[PDB]
Amino acid sequence: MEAGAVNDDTFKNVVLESSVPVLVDFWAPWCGPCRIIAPVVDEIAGEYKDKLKCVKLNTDESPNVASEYGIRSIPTIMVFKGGKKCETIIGAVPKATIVQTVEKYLN
Repeated sequence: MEAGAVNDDTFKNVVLESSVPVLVDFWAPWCGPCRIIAPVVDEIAGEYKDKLKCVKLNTDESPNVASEYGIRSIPTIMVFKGGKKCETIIGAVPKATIVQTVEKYLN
């Protein structure tokens, strides 16, 4: 469903403690590719209603988890299936590829 926003605090709830899948985009305002991909991230997440809890994590404001996971370059779109991580996409992508990539993990 539509992509939410997270930070260190909320991430715990919205991601680690999630029931349904999650798609967290580690972004930042300086991250040009992240910004132009974000609409794509959202609309795809809209298509994947109910299950795909899409979200956006500000990497500058929430470096914490980025450091824990080992992330720096962004966009870094991590996938979770139920609390725990499953996959991760890095860099800009064409929507068709994103869609397919999501589908093979979800449906």
